[PDB]
Amino acid sequence: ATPHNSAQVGDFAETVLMCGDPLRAKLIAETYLENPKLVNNVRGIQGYTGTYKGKPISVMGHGMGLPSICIYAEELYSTYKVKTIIRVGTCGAIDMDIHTRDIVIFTSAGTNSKINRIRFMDHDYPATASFDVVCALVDAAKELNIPAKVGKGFSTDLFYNPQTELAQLMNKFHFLAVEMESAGLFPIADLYGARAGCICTVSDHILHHEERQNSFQNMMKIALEAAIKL
Amino acid sequence: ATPHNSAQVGDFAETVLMCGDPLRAKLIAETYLENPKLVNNVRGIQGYTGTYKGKPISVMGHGMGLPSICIYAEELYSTYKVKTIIRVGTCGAIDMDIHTRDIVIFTSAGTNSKINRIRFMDHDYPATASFDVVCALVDAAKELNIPAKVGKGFSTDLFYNPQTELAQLMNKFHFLAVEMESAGLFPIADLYGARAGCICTVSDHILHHEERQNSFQNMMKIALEAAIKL
Amino acid sequence: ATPHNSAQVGDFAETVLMCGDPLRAKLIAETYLENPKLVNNVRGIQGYTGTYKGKPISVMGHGMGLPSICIYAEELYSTYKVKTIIRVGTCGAIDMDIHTRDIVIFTSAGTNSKINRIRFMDHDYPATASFDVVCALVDAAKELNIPAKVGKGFSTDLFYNPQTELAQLMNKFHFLAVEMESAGLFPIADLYGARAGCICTVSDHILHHEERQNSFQNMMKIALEAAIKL
Amino acid sequence: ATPHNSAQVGDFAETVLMCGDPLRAKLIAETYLENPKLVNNVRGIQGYTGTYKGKPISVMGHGMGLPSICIYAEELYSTYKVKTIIRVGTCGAIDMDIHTRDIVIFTSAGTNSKINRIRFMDHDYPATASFDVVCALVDAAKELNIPAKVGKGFSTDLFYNPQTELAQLMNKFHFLAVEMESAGLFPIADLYGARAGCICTVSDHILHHEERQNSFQNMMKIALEAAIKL
Amino acid sequence: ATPHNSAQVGDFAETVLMCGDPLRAKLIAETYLENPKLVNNVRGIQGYTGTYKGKPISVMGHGMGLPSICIYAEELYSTYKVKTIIRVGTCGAIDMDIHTRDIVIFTSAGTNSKINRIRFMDHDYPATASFDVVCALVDAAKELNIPAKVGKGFSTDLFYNPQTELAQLMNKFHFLAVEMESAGLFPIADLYGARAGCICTVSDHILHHEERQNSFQNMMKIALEAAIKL
Amino acid sequence: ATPHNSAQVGDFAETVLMCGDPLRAKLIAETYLENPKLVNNVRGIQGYTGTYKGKPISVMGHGMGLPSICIYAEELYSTYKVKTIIRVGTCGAIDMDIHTRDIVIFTSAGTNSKINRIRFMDHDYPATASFDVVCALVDAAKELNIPAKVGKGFSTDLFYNPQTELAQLMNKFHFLAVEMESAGLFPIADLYGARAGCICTVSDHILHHEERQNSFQNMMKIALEAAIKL
Ligand SMILES: O=c1[nH]cnc2c1ncn2[C@@H]1O[C@H](CO)[C@@H](O)[C@H]1O
Ligand SMILES: O=c1[nH]cnc2c1ncn2[C@@H]1O[C@H](CO)[C@@H](O)[C@H]1O
Ligand SMILES: O=c1[nH]cnc2c1ncn2[C@@H]1O[C@H](CO)[C@@H](O)[C@H]1O
Ligand SMILES: O=c1[nH]cnc2c1ncn2[C@@H]1O[C@H](CO)[C@@H](O)[C@H]1O
Ligand SMILES: O=c1[nH]cnc2c1ncn2[C@@H]1O[C@H](CO)[C@@H](O)[C@H]1O
Ligand SMILES: O=c1[nH]cnc2c1ncn2[C@@H]1O[C@H](CO)[C@@H](O)[C@H]1O
Repeated sequence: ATPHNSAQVGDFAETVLMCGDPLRAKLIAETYLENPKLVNNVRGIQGYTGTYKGKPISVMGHGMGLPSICIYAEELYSTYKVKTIIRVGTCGAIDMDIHTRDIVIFTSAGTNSKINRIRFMDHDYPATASFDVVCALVDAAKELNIPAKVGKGFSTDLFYNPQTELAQLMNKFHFLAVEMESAGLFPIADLYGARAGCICTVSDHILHHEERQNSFQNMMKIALEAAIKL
Repeated sequence: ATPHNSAQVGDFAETVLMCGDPLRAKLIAETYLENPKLVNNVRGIQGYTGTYKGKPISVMGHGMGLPSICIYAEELYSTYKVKTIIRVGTCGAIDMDIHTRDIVIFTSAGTNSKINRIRFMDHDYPATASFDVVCALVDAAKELNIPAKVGKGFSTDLFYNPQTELAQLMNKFHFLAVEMESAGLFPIADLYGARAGCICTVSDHILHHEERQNSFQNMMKIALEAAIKL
Repeated sequence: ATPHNSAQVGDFAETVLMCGDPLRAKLIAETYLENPKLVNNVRGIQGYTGTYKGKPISVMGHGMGLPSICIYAEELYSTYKVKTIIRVGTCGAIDMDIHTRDIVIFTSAGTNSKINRIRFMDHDYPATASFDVVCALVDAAKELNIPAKVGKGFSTDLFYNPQTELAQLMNKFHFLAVEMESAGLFPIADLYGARAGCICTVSDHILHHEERQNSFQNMMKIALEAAIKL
Repeated sequence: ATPHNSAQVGDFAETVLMCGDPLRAKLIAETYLENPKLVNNVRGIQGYTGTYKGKPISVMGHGMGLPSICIYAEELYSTYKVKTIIRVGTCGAIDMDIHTRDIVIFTSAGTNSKINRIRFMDHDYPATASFDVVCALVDAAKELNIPAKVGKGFSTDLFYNPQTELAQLMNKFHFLAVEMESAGLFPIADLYGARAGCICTVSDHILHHEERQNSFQNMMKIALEAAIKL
Repeated sequence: ATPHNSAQVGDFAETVLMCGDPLRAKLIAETYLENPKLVNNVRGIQGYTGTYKGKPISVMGHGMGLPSICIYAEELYSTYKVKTIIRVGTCGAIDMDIHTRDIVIFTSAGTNSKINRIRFMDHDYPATASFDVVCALVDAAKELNIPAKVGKGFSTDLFYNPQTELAQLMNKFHFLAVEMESAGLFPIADLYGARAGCICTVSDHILHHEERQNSFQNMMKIALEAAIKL
Repeated sequence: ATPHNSAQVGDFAETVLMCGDPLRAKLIAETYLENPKLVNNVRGIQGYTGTYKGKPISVMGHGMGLPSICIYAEELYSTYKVKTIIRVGTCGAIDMDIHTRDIVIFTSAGTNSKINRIRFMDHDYPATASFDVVCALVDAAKELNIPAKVGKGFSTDLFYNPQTELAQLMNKFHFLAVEMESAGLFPIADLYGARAGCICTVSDHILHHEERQNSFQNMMKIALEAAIKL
């Protein structure tokens, strides 16, 4: 159907969970989905579709970086008529009050990428998670009674950031953590009148290096339950 | 105490409602507050402090534009130890599905200003409303059962915008409305570990010109009730 | 007539003096004008019209910041057919040779705002005061024999500037003082084929904190006399 | 060893061929390498090491987009002491004289990404392929007598580019094709005093949609032979 | 003494007239100066020093473009202790009310160059002509009773400008003419606490192609007389 | 024919050597060309045309800075139908491994100028030397067996660069040397489907100040021989 997806319209559920690691997407499909069927493996992206509590749901990788997830997200909303994309993954803690293993729900994401400036006439576009998705994630967290931090994330184009002062600047402004996709995903959902959200588990702290399964499984529960609520 | 505020630490409540029009702030103080006392009138800004349902609450103008509200907000959090600032005002509808008189609660705000780039090492800072404030405003709206749209706002530096194509671009990305302060306010609250939010009543539509009291009074109810919840 | 002015075409003189503080504009009208009539008080802006030495002259506030004065200036030239706007106000000294209470006449103004880049295809627009106005102000100063410094001003978007190194940079380039409107005003006058100028009294020094009436009254004399010459 | 590579120093040859598609990297290892051993499969990246004509050589995926290849390239030069990285892949023709199936050797690559501006004090960094690698690729092409076009490439952050006019602009300046990694790879090699190059096979034309194996196999021959020459 | 000047401190007068064409500088020295002595001809720049009405005065070329004049101006103020530099040359009319042969005195100059952003922390630096020099030029013009237009100039980096819409934009904002040095010269004078100005004769109109000696000779009279007044 | 060239179509050879110093261009014409005829001296640019080993070849100055060479290069390709321009000149060493008197052949050039961003929709244009010219220069160097370094150059707009940290940054990225024209020349050749290259002799080192004829004569041999090969 597309240069990066061999599936056809209807193969994907209207709600899709995505993570950078394709092997993690495969694990998620085998671990949490019932009757998961591989619907797309172009570039080994591991796109699956099955059901959770009877409802259709797909999971697929999106690679690392805004350019990568921008390709997959745009194709899913445009061609496969997907309605909701929830990003599930790992991130690096920034704020001194955030620690490894904490679960973070992004309200929005800042970025050092030029993509949003390109689509927004060189102005400041606030990559904001869909309010419905943020709410579904927070309610899911409250119902499961799993502690989760809600706030700003930062999508970097440079995992190995040359600008070492940025880290402290983000701590002063209280950005919760860093990942590499949210800022790209959110605006695309807006353009297609669709929805997007993101929830991550802190795998380490960037201002000081600091069981990882429990945290990840708890994050998956929140995302899966929230997907149902949506 | 400051170049723009004659009041002293303690004269302002920890929660302050602000609007551009100083006369509107005076009206609000006389209409909704009990025992409102003028605590600051430097530059005729009309800063008052009284009580709503027994709780301390201040109201004051903030002028028009990011530079203006940036001065007032920073002084309130820094010098007067204010904790929460809720922006109450009017705005211009952008999205074709938004109409005059609708009430909009901003999740975040984009901008064509350079202020956030200056404070964020020339990167994209997502001016995001504090999640607690957004929630308090939405719950207040739900409890009062007053229809309100939640989404992106845009803080322009140019009321009379030379870039006429921006309007349609914002409609495609579904920005709800335009005002001139939010994008400046939100990051300042972050820096001071405090909170900020914004709720506005659409006074007109920019893509086509289209009782205004009811809408405004309903907005005030939401802001006042939300202030109590915070 | 406009969203920020209730007056009608003809209520304003062709020459208007403006200052940020609306109460200062009211004081000026009561102190220096004869038969001052309030012609606009939307948002408590205090717009008056009277006569000085028999000639029609209006005074009104313009709020703080480029966005604010940009709204008022554009409406005055476009709708009220105003020809000359002279900004009268206070400013913060930058240059080490400039001291508190000195009077400064701006030849032009730099800025950290993005407004001029937006209107000038992202290039460098030199916000320049109208040569006629600069001359009228300098001649008025020479005739009244009141010492005044002539040179570059800087219109900041951030009263509380995070970039602390900018201050010394401006001292090296000899910017005289800092305010928050000139850079926005000047280009608008150009666009409407009209005129604009600015004169300020230093209220303090930003590189080191350092009767204020005499200085202000002397500045008013220069502006008023220059208004007549124009 | 690294967050994206489980291999240890010495597992990778000093020369590594990389392509976006991990499955293509696996195919390449099984098709052109002798005794290929999987040395890294974190995130299913398919990193292999074997020999070509007796010489050690590794092949691995790098995902799509500058951020992705930037992570892998930096780790390979820094941690695994790799000396040469040759990017092998597909691209979209821009120039009207370039057609589908043509083989292109990049001298350099332009980009709409902000990464190089971030590492080069906001100036223009010319992402240039290492002259030794360009020469090795061209000589390999000449020796194998396989027609190949040499010139500028463009690394986009947006596969689906909103700026539709850019395509014709690039045709006027004669950019040969578009991909999504080169501009990021080249500067990293420079920083580590190492080498990088890129060769691609045109899979389609962006200005007009237009056996694909022969072209790909011919490209692999050029890259493999050039790797030996280096 | 410098990489571009063989003269020594004292060989240049404190006031120097400069034009792009070195042959024009030689002509000027032979035509208007008494006892002109060649003090610098590195790169055939034709730097001379003589006297006008008994006062020491030097004339020299400065090449075309901001980078070129930036080298010469900085060396003159820094090494040769020059105090005043008056740029004398030709320019292309922009404003519809300006015609070929008109004489223009620049109050300031805009630019599409990045030089001033580099020296001014990426903000808007208003390249402003020294008020003393502007005044001396205007008074000289008034005393000689030679009509001259005073206003904004534009220093382009592109004689052949790809951005064809800029011309009309500058007409709307009333830029008088275009040249290629002023915007670079003015800030340098500021940095050295020295002075600079510019006066040009329109050689053609860019919005429509339209004796040239009289105009040039009249311009020289104004510059020479103004040099004496300074 | 043009505002900067009095010659007519056909007066210039299809291959032109250019250097900043017009006197150097005259020397080159008298020293290496047979029957050199002055074909253009507007602004004393010293444009000559003669023959080298029987083949037509022109030499002319281009002033200092991108704006200057941009004027001359564009006119030569557009009006005089020139096909190849080889820049011959001096430069300042950056890389610690490069020393005074070394000969450098630019593969490409970075810049702090805004010119390429203006012509390339504000993106990163890689000012790349034509591969044919780079090859001709390197082969000429190999045949004459004259040691020459091949790599990145940097075209600065500021000979006297305020950003003192840039020098070390360029050393880390291994830019070979600094000049002031290449980045402007290369893109123009691309636009006209023509060719351009650059070769320079290091006259000094910018990170530490460090017979100059031999080096220059060797550079001329390489350029002249390469011109024949093209
Ligand atoms: O600290 C981090 N910086 C950037 N990305 C991170 C970080 N931690 C986890 N990720 C996530 O995993 C990949 C990078 O390894 C990216 O896809 C990002 O989403
Ligand atoms: O359409 C609009 N554009 C910009 N600001 C608006 C608009 N409508 C209401 N406001 C609000 O009132 C002032 C401008 O008149 C600004 O303070 C803004 O917050
Ligand atoms: O130091 C200063 N920085 C910025 N603005 C100043 C300063 N001093 C006086 N003003 C003027 O008063 C308001 C700010 O308080 C602004 O309106 C500005 O014009
Ligand atoms: O036309 C194209 N635009 C961008 N990238 C392309 C194109 N053709 C091939 N690729 C390559 O494959 C991925 C995108 O599908 C990117 O990794 C890019 O390198
Ligand atoms: O129309 C013009 N655009 C740019 N520069 C001009 C123009 N007219 C005269 N000059 C002047 O002469 C050189 C360019 O030929 C530049 O030095 C500029 O100062
Ligand atoms: O170190 C240098 N920086 C900039 N340009 C240089 C340098 N060395 C030689 N040139 C060359 O000569 C002129 C500057 O004097 C410029 O034309 C440049 O090409």
